[PDB]
Amino acid sequence: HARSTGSYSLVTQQPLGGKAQFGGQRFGEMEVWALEAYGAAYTLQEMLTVKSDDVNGRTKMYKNIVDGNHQMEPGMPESFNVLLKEIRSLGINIELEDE
Amino acid sequence: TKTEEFDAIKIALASPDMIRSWSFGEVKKPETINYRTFKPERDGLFCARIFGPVKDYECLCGKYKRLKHRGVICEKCGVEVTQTKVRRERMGHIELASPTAHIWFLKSLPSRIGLLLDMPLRDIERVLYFESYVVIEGGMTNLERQQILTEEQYLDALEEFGDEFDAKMGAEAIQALLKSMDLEQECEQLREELNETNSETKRKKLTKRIKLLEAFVQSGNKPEWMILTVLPVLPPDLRPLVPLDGGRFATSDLNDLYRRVINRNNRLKRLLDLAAPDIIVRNEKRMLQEAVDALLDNGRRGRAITGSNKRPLKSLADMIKGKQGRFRQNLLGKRVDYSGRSVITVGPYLRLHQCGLPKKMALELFKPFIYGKLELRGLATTIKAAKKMVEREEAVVWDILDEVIREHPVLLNRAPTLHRLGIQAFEPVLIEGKAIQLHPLVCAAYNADFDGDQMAVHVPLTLEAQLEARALMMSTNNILSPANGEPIIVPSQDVVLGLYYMTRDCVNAKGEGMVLTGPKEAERLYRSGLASLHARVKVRITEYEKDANGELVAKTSLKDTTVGRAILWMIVPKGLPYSIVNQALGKKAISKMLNTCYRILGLKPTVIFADQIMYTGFAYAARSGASVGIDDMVIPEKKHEIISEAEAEVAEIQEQFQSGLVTAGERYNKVIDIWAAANDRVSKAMMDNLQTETVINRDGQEEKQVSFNSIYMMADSGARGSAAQIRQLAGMRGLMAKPDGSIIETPITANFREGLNVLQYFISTHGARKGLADTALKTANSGYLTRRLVDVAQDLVVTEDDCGTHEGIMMTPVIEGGDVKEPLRDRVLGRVTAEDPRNTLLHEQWCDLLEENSVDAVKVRSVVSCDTDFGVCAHCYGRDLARGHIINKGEAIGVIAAQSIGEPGT
Amino acid sequence: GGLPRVADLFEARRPKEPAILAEISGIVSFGKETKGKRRLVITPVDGSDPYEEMIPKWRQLNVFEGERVERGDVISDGPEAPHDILRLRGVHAVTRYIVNEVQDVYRLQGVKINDKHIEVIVRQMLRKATIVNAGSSDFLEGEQVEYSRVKIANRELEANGKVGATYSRDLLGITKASLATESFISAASFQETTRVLTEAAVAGKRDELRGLKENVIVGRLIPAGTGYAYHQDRMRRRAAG
Amino acid sequence: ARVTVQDAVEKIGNRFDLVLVAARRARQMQVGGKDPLVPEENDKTTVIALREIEEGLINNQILDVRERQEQQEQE
RNA sequence: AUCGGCUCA
DNA sequence: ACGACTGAGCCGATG
Ligand SMILES: [Mg+2]
Ligand SMILES: [Zn+2]
Ligand SMILES: [Zn+2]
Repeated sequence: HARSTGSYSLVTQQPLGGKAQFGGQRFGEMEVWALEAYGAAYTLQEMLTVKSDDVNGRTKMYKNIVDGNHQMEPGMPESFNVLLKEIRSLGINIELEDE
Repeated sequence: TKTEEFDAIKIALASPDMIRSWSFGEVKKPETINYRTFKPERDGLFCARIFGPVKDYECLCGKYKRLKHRGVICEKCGVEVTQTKVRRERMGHIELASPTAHIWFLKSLPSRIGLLLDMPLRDIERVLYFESYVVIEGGMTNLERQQILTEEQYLDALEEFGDEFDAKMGAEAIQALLKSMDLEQECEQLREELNETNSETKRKKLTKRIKLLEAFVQSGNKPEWMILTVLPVLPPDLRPLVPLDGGRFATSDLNDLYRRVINRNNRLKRLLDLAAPDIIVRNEKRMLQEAVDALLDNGRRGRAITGSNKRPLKSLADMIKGKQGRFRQNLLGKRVDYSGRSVITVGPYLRLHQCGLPKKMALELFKPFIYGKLELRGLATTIKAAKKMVEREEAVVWDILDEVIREHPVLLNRAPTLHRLGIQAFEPVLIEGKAIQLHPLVCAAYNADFDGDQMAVHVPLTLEAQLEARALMMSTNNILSPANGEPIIVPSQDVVLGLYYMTRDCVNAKGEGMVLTGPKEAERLYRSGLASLHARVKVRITEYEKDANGELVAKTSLKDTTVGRAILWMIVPKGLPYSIVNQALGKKAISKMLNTCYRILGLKPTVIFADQIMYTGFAYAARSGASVGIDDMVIPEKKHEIISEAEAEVAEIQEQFQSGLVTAGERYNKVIDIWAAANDRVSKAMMDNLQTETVINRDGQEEKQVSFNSIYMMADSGARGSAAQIRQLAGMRGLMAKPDGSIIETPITANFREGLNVLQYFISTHGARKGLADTALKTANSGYLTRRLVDVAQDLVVTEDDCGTHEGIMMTPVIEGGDVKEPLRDRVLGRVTAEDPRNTLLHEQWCDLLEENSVDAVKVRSVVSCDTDFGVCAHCYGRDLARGHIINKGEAIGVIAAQSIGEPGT
Repeated sequence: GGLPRVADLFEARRPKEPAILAEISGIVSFGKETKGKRRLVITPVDGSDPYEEMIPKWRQLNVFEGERVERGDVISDGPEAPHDILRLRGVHAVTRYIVNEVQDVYRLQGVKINDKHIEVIVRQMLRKATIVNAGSSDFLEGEQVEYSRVKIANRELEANGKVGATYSRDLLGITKASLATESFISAASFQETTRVLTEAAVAGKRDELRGLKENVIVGRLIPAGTGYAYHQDRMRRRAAG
Repeated sequence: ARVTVQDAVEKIGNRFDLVLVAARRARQMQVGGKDPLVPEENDKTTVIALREIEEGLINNQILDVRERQEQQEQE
């Protein structure tokens, strides 16, 4: 099995197993342990954004490896935007403070 | 506020006007969709006039299309024409005609209402569930406050004095109760109250009330919002409305709850200002508020609802917990792209850094690497035109692939990742098939084996990702282990037997009395076919030692070694003495070469040298014509005697059973020691009647030579075959236990060269079907143990430049009466000192120089004793054992610590 | 037990039949008797004259009718308990008790784990001290040991609030010192989320994104390894201002 | 640098600032051309950043002092 | 997508 | 009184 691009499940903007392609491989927390142990700062940044979630930056990074730039340019994954919207509607105030 | 560079987060309660702000329009009607055509109804749970349209910059009705009208506030369909993704963020609400007791502030013990009002939990239900009243204000009816009264009586309270006396009913009672209970009041009534009648564990709740009140108004909350005055609703995209395959509708439990709730809130509104029969009503403030203590959190009161199959309905609550929410969906349950999967295979031609990637795989990964370095080279005019040349399987495609894989490494993963070596980087090259290939040494570093296994295969993108995958994660840093001071990547299994077969000593083979003119003449005298790998002979060697500074030292000498031994001296990288290889090298003493090669020289030639052993290991492994014959399953000569003399030693104690020199109960164990005596009476007529078995002599006639037996050699080399296994195979199987533990009357006599008795199999059944049923929860419990342990010591990092005090903890060698394992040289290693240098490292080269003084009494500045803000000071710790140097400001101490208990937790 | 031996040790719960370490040093003698007991007396000469304790009913003792007992003696046999030695001696042999039980399990199987690895966690266990005197907030309570030095090294000098706060010692093994993360982010990834996210609401708790688990979730860079020197430049601008 | 980077690690000092001294240098030689100094042995901009450390060159002291040079040439 | 079923590391 | 492994495969069935 393999993966590099395709489609994503509506809610959690992440891959789904079925037609077009198989299941895209999973990245666990016991797996992240290894990334936490090595100096895997930049790698762990791409994982959670430009490989799975990020709606405006995962695909807007796409043409920086094509264009021959090789760069990040991330922002914010939606799984949090879910978690935020769940807590506001669970019954709480919670938000982002700035500089 | 505009720029989104977030720095900090705060949490707080849910005010009415606040939740209203997040909301854009009330979820007034409780509708989903018009079962005719799939359009989210007018005022329903789904609707664009609230949440935005069902497409990009479009509407429902159909005047405004494509893009133009950016934020055109329409009406006939009702859409502020924005991109629909608003349906992932915008909210609505449901204004309750009856206040609804929120649950998370109530039935989460010990009640955030209970010790905020000085009260239990059973109580608050009674008035809110609907049986009794409660008092509020201090006036004139002699009922004070927070009193409890079941309906009947209340008649004589507003029929005695009256006027100044408040007492309503419902959740509503708890609402208006929290309104007027002044908090400049309640607070300063317990700081001169803990003065004498304190007690020692009656004051365990009196200190649970001082915290909760003090931290409340100073944050800017105030407790009115405890009970929900108004209900928030989710965005439409998140709760997914999706009609799957067969004209059929797919939605999770969210919706089934949100509805009914409103079906009562509309029965409610049409029966608040439409005649209020207040006993026909208690049917409503009940059932409505009984469904929000089901929405928010289903399973709390008492397994209230079910689906359509007698199994519980999931809730807003269990969208975080249940190991499967949006908390274990940001780390654990996290799918990743630019990767693949396949089964693992050997690769005995590879040099360490080299993986064997399935060409197929590489290609379907590196697609957006190739597209762009094709357009740049001038072979394509668009991305899509290249989308045909790729799929066509055009030749030039694979050309670019070879120069892309050139200088672009890979991540290679095996689950379970118990520690950190479970992932490493290996610079791949191309090799076609469906299968992935790998090294057989890192076999041990990974939790790995070639038998039915699988590896996922990521790709690090950014320049950084690549280089830090090379700098750290790469296999080349990981020869030494994190947990301890031993290299994990060692000559496993086969590579071993080659060297034993090679180096193994002798006195007669093919000719002798030779000399050779260097290491080169040796190789001639083998592969041609003029000698064997044996024959003890004096050999010319040009060993280069290291000078004090280095390195004008070129020694010459002529020493005794065998044909075998000396061949490998070729691959021993110049800078090394000789006495290391001078012997019959088992994996044990082969791992020496590495460890000695690592610290005398460095990292850059240990990798080359060692990988080049591996080849040279397998080389003579195969050549040997080695095998597993039923001949070399030799039985001890007089086995049928040792069982037989001890079998009639059973028939002598049973002449004494019912009588009396030994009693009836203790029988079970008197012979068990003489049974267990024979256990290893025979294992030493086996490692003595197969240990040095030769006796066919070329040189005149003599006896002593190491065995020609294939199996034993594995137990002498350290290939595979423990000194307990060997027994069971062609010796004695011996003693087994019960499901309980008590050993059987007759342990096994036979083995696997000869045939077993049915009983004898049928018994062992237990022994191994217990010891493997353990493994059903062995990989389960270690993972529960590891995680738990990591989560306490993970929020932690390296910090200061130095922590400075003369302090620590004792180290004085272990002596359990008379038995030692690790004394001074390999325990106190690496410990940072504080007396005399003081405050310098005790290297691998140092407790040699602190063994020669007859060294005693030690105290060392370590991790517990760390006068260091939040972290580990580094200069008061030890060493990063995943390296041959001092610890560095960065490597997070905590993760590693718990990690190193999972690894050997297996 | 067998395998969860390892678990129990870091877990912190008292075992089966512990001992009785003579808590204070002095002229330690017994007094009175019922069935097979003797009420102990330990009165220090200094200020704290009061002190009395008793024992269960099958312990045989190694201090008879007045011998030189110090801060306890190896009195009655069995596997000792965790909590008291931490209260009594200090934090010097209490850690070596955590090591000289766990290890031999591996030394029969055949594994080494250079001992200082147990400390990293044991420090993350031994933390969460309890302070003696009334200083800035309450007698007992839960506050970090090195926070009590944001207190003890802090209070005894500047300002005008003179009340020193010398420390005392508790053990909270994994599932107990784990609970007390004042950082709702990492807190809710391994405990019952309910009990924190509600006490999150009450007091107005924050999480200023210092952690490792913490930084990860939000889609940010870790403060460790290569991401160390990055989070040296962003956390330093909270004070430069 | 394909086999083992042990020489270029201890030059700058550690393995973490072999990243942000080489990431910054792997960035500079990928965008606006920039000079290839030690023979571009086919290779790519990945190795090059590190390869300049293996022959007595690129360091953090040479990337924050020479960025002032491209702020003295555009006036 | 929740649950149920069953294999291999 | 509480606490429940780490990967992905294949099939099945109803909000
Ligand atoms: Mg296997
Ligand atoms: Zn319209
Ligand atoms: Zn220290």
